[PDB]
Amino acid sequence: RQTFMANESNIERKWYVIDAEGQTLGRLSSEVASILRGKNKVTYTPHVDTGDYVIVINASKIEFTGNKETDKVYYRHSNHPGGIKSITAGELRRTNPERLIENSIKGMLPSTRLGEKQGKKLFVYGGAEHPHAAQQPENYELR
Amino acid sequence: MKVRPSVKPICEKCKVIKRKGKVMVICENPKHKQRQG
Amino acid sequence: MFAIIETGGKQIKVEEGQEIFVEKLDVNEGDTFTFDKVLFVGGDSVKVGAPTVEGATVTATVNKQGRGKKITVFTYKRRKNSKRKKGHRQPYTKLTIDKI
Amino acid sequence: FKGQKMPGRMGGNTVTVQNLEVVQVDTENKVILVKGNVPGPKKGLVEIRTSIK
Amino acid sequence: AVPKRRTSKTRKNKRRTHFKISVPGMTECPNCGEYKLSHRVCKNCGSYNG
RNA sequence: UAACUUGGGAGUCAGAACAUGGGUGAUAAGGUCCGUGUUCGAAAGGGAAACAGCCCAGACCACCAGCUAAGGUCCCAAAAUAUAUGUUAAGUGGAAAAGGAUGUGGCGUUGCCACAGAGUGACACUGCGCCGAAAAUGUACCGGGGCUAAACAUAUUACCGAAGCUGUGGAUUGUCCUUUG
RNA sequence: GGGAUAAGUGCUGAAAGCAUCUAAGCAUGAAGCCCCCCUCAAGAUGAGAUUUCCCAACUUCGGUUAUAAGAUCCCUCAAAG
Repeated sequence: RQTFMANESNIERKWYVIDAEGQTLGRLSSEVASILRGKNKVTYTPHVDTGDYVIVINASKIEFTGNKETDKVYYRHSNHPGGIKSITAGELRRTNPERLIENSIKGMLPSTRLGEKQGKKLFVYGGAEHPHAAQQPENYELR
Repeated sequence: MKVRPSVKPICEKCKVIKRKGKVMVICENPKHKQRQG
Repeated sequence: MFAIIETGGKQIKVEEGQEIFVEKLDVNEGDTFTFDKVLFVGGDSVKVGAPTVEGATVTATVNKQGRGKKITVFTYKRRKNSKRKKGHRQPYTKLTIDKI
Repeated sequence: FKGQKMPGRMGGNTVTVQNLEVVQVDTENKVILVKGNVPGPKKGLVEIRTSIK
Repeated sequence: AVPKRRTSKTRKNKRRTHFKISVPGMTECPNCGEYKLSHRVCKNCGSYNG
C-alpha cells in the first residue's frame, strides 16, 4: 500500500498568463482546462485540488474557423413559458468577450462540488492589461 | 418569380446561374424568372 | 538507499528497518530470509538496470506469521431465491529489512 | 407554469403616469395644480419630473 | 387529501423550529421590589405610580 | 469422451427478440404462423450516452500486479493534438425519394486548332457534396463543450482496455499414489 | 427614433476576352430580432459603489468584557394590514 496522496498542507500553486491573440476558441480552451485541473504535475491527487491560476488576456482577438461568426447560436431559457433567447457568436464577441471564453472552458470541467471551485481560478479580461500585478504571474506558452 | 423544385430553361435567351447556394434562371422575359432548383 | 524487490507476484519498495507485509512464506518465525530478485538499486546509490541486477541480495528477519482482517463475501440475485455467504482471512508474513 | 394568476396582496407598488400637464403654479403658497390625478393616498410623497417623450 | 408518505423524526423536528413562546418581558417595581408586568399594576400590592 | 439398458424422484405443456429461408397482411406493424442458428428466460463483467434479447466474454475466494478482446486515444474520461498520401466548405459528418443543376475530383473517348489566341466545344463511366426538406412545454437527430480536421477513404506503427488468460497465496471435490505425498 | 437583418432591389467585379447582385469588396431593405418606454432586481456566494456616525479598559491568550453609534421588548395608533 505504498502510494502517496497530497493534502492541503503540502500543495502549492503558481500563477500563469495565457494570450488569446490569434487562437482558436476550442484549441485554446482545451489546454487551459488541463492546467486548472492539475494534470501536469506528478501529484495528481484526484480528491484534492492542485491546479494553477490562469489569466487570459486579449480575449477579443479569439478567432473561429469557417462560417461560424453567423452560424453558431447560443441559446438560454428563463423558465417562463415561451421565453427562450438566443444570440449569435459574432455579436457576443463584439459585446461581451469575457463571457465567450469563460463559458467554453467551463463546459470542459466536471460538474461537481469540486469542479465549481476550479472554475473560480479563471480570470478573463479583453484589454492587454490586467490588475493582478501583486502576484508574480509568469508566462505560459501553449503547445 | 416562380419557385419550384425543378428549374429548367424555356427559351434560347434564358441562362442558369447560381447565387448563394441556390440555382436560378435569369432571363429577359420577366415571366421566365425562376429560382431554387 | 532504496531498492525494488519482487517477492509475491508483486514488487515492494524497501528501506533499512522498514516493516513490510508480504504473502505467506514457508520460513519459520525468528528466522532470517533473503530475496534473490532485486530489480532497481538507486536513490543515493548508483542507478542500475534490468531485467535483474547481478548479485545484490536483500536480507531480512521474520517477525510473525498471521492471518489478516476478516471480510465477508455476500451476494444475491433479486426476485430469485438465491443468496450465498462466505468468510475469508488471508495469511501474511511480516519482515524487517536490514541490509540492502 | 411560472407566472400564473393567483390570489395575493395587491397595491403598494410604484406607479408612473406620463404626459400630465401643469395649470397654475401658485407661489406665496408653494402649491402646484396638475391637470389629472396622481397615484397614492393623501399626505403621501409624489415626484414630479419633465417628460421623456 | 390524505398523506402519501409517513413523516420522519427529522422533518417533524424542523417544523417546530418556530413553535415556541417568548419571554413575558417584565421589570422590577420601584415599590414592591418584585417583578411585575410592564404597564400594569403590581399584583402583590397595587401601586401604578404613573 | 461419451453412449445404451433396467429400476427410484421430478419439473415443463403462456415463451421473447436478433439474423437468414417462406406463407398471410399492403415486397405495413416491437403484427402473426412455420423451418434453421444463437443470446435472454436461468448470466454477473466491458462497449453501444441511458437501454432483458445487439458486438466481446461464461464470476470458487483474497491482491494499490502483469498481457489482451469488442471499442477506442483534443477536454469531461484511462491511452497519438502520431506518420505517409488523397478527398469534402456543407457543420456534410451528426435521419429520407422521384426529379433538377456551368459544385468539385478523377478517368477515358473525341470534333476543331479556332471559341471571340493558346488551346476549344460533345459524350460515357465514377468518388465526395448542393436543392427538393414544414409541428406542437425548452436548444432537442454528434451524450455535452467544441472541431475545417478532433470529418471521410487507404496503409503501417505504438498505447489504453473485462470478474477473459497469466503471476503468487488459500479452499473444497474427482482422477492418477511420477515424492506416506 | 438609432443598430444589425429576412424575402427582394442593386452598384463594382472576376473564375469563363463578353455576360453576371458574389467568390474578394461596398450599399439599401419589415408590425418581426437587439437597445430605446415602464416595474422588479447585489443570496449577482462573482455577495458592487457613494456620503456620513462610533473607536478603550483588563489581561501572559496570542484573548476576554460590558458599553458606544444604533436597533428592539413594552405602550398610543393608521395613509398599512
